[PDB]
Amino acid sequence: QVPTRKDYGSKVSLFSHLPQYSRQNSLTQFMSIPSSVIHPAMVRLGLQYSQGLVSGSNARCIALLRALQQVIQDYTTPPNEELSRDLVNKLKPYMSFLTQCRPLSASMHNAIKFLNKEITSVGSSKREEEAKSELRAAIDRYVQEKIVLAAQAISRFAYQKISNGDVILVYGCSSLVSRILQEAWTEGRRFRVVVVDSRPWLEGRHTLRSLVHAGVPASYLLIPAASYVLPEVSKVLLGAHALLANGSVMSRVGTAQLALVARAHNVPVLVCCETYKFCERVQTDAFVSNELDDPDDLQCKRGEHVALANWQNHASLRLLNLVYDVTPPELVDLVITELGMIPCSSVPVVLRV
Amino acid sequence: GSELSERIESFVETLKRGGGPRSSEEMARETLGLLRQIITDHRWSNAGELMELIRREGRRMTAAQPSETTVGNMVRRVLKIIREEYGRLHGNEDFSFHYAQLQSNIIEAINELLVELEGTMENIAAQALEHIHSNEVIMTIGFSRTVEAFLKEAARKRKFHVIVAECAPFCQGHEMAVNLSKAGIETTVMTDAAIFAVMSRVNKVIIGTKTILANGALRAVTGTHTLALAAKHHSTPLIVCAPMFKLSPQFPNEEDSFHKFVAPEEVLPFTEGDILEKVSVHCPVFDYVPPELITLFISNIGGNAPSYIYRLMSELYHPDDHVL
Amino acid sequence: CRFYQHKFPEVEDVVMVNVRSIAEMGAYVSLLEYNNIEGMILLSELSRRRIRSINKLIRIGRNECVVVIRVDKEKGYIDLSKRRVSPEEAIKCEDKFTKSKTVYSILRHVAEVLEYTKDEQLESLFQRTAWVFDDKYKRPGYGAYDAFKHAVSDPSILDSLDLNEDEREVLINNIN
Amino acid sequence: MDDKELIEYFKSQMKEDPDMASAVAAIRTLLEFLKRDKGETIQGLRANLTSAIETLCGVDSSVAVSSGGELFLRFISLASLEYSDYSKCKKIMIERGELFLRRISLSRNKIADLCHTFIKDGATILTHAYSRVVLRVLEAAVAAKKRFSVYVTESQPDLSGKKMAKALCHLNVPVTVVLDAAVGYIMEKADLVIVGAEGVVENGGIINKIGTNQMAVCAKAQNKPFYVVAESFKFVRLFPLNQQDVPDKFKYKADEEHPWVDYTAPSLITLLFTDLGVLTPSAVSDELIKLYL
Repeated sequence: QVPTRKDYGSKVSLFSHLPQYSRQNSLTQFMSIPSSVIHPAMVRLGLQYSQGLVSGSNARCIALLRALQQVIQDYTTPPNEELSRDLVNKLKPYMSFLTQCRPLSASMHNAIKFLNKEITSVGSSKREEEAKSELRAAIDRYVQEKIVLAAQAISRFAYQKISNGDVILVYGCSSLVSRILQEAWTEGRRFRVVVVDSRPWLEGRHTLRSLVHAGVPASYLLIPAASYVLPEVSKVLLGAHALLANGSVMSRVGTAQLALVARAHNVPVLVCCETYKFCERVQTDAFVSNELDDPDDLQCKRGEHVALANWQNHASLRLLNLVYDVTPPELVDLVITELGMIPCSSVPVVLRV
Repeated sequence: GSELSERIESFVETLKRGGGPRSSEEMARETLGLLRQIITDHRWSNAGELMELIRREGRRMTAAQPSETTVGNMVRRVLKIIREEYGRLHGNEDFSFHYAQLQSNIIEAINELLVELEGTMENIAAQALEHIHSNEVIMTIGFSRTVEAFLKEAARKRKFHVIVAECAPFCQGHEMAVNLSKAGIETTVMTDAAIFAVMSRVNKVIIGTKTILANGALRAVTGTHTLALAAKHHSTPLIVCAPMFKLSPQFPNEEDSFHKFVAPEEVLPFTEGDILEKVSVHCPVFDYVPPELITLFISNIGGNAPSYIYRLMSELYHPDDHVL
Repeated sequence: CRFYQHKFPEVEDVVMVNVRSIAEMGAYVSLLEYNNIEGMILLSELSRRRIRSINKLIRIGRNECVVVIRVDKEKGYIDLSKRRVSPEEAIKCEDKFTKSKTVYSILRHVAEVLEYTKDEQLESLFQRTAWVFDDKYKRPGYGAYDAFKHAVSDPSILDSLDLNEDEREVLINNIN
Repeated sequence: MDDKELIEYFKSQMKEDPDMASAVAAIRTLLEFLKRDKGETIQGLRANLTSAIETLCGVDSSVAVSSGGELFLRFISLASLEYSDYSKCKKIMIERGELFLRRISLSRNKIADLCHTFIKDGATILTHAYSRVVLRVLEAAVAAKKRFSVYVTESQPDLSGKKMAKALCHLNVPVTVVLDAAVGYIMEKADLVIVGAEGVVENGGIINKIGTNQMAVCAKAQNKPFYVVAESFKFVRLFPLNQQDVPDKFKYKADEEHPWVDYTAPSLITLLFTDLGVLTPSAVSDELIKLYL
């Protein structure tokens, strides 16, 4: 049986439920090397999740699906045990292990839901090799349609709004917005950008590079200075690590703050996402379900001393760095998806099919 | 058999006099049991004649107590069941194309609906744990047995303060808070004259509701409008813990006697004296929460924004049954 | 030029196509066999699942075969359909399309190998080739097909084109 | 039909019948053009319908005309026509078209009979500009034996407020013109605001006459409900985000500046009144994805 990754520090009072994991104690410490109880692709995936090597939502989903493809490839079957139920029976443990390494984000929820629905719905009347190859082809069809073609459809939808001269704003290493801006600057629309970034994971530098390598004008500034640049900003183009069942866009921990300061400066705030991330649950406030990273990465090297150098000793100092944050559906003015430029509050009525 | 006649008449009499039975789910279950009785003890062979029959009782009921939307929309839903099964079997005119097969199917569908209707508290209760993150201060109001079940289920794995206003016309918040504290929730009774002073210190506002209209706007036990208006001034997220049958398809100002005025004796008891000659005392029991203060209905299917509620009409009630 | 011997496709004849744009009335499809036949395949009633078509561009670009129904050479429009076509017709159209693509690639190699840089030159070359080929048996575009089939003995008995010598060598080197 | 007697058919359909809406006029013209086309090819006719939409919207570029054109264009073909001779399938086209025209014709009375149950008597309807939909809902409100005051604006370009005032006092309803600039003043004493919307963009907002947005925001401030009446030949797939994004083909309807329409958000709107029913302004989008399918 796979162990339980032990927490690190003391979760803040309002987080007696969200675990606080560190990076140093990778769960692999208590597992064999010729990985026996689980499949080696699964432990490799969990281990490059833990060390924080696979960041974005689409990237996490793609890597997870490659892992599942591997698992299916080396799947075999116990005698007189139908593959239909048994594959899910053996895929739940790897999902719990990944949840231990780093809690399954929304994209992974949707992906594993799709794959489990597909496994349960393939008839027991198939040969091993044929069922496996069909499963792999279906996973590949998923990756092509839900997340690769969706990027093209979303770029074609978004290009009809990005006027000339307007300084679109972004946030964080969001694969879809970088793709949109590349594909809409290699079209002709001359604009600018103003990236907004957020410690402790300066995940803004990714989109900053991936943009300036493509000739786009840019500008970089940390998230607390947002309320400074917004007088000039003429759109906003956030990301979404989910869309909950009521339009409230879950994201990195700065998106709600940006949407709020944006509406307060009165600039349109058009989050763009793909139809697969739209989840089924719904949450209103930013605390019922989140993620808490290794807080020890907050400590910033100022002067000669990291100001939070020792952190555990002060029993009245408790750290947190939320990873997820919910912007409400009254600050969103657009949700661009392949199924249309749907508006904010009417995501569940129209994307639950 | 005239037994159905006497049963229906006793029912509407109880509805006019005083709530029977008390629990809203129990009234919906009773309405459905009666409606099933109609589909086993009357003369019909068509579907159109049965729709006229059901409308001929539903008009009487929804005009008995204009604030009993439970029985009204339950009749609407059995009408939708008739429409659906007749259309799927035979098929805009309804003809007596076929017979008892239809009635057996109707009884089966009503049994399924009634089974979904009797196990809804437990659904929302299992849906609680995801919402009540520990160390909240959940502000309810009044006494809504769904909200009490919700909270004393969620507090079996977490801990959170629970403010509870009491409805001042006649205090039932007291009994809710007593039932809560008998489960150890650290609750705080108070009169709802102080919904705005003790709101800044509230995290999430969990209110029941008597009836959800088709704007999302609801009709809930009084003083909940001002609670919602405060909890939107302080932009806390509302949670309207209402099962799916507390859902009438009317529209806000498409109903007269929206409220339900009760004997002004409770507001200014008769013992008062002479000054009861020149004072018009009003005791509105139900108040009209507009739909833009609410955030998240918690129905037996899951959470839903108000802007999804209209779709539920299109999936529960026929568009030509919004007049019963 | 054209894949089939005809200069314009004929009525009630299955072909293959690649879609170009979905819209209100129907889905345009570019049959790449008779000079880009832009036929707007009919949208059905339940085929109007474009309501929630997951990434509609998933179908905007592909290769699907349809059968012509009504055609007019006044606006150059060739209405197609894909409703009541049988899998025998489907596989036959696929085999005809494979042979036609082979013949078209051979003809294009002949054109780009014969200094036929002018479009009319490729037109005349491919038309002469396809005429002399598929007119000797009244078979639809089976010149290169029969050539590559009987290429174990003699694939160039229809070599009455007394112009280029690289055509014969290319045919015998590719079919071998 | 060489697009010259077509535009004249349209203009004569307008001049002859002055009351009927613009979009329904354009759709009647397009259906007449469907019949008298002299072409037996379907994809050669879809392009014909598009060219016809263009030559209509060229002269009277109201959002209604283009909205109705696309709606027509799409609704004439639903079932598998299975083009055989392009004549019987064209008969299916034509019957669906005449059915569509039936629905477009009765939509207005549907709106009235569904909406005038919201003007609680002894209130003060405030309206912006002349639009037969609000006029008919008031007509079949005072026909239901009610009474209410109605303030009407001016809408300075073409003072359709005065015309509405005339045709509304023609019914013994107390009417009042009031400076459009003063929409902020009398907004204190108007228990609700009714405006007929000549365009319903996807998110729920409306593209209406110039004075609509300021009225919507004033009536949102003082918490007066902003009821909008607009029907199913006016659903537009557009989606602006600021009054600069409503396309220039609509903002002037002709070819120191001043437009002739403007956008109103789906938050400032209380309830849309469509022939599909009464819609929380977030229902416009699902109904548009649905209606359009």
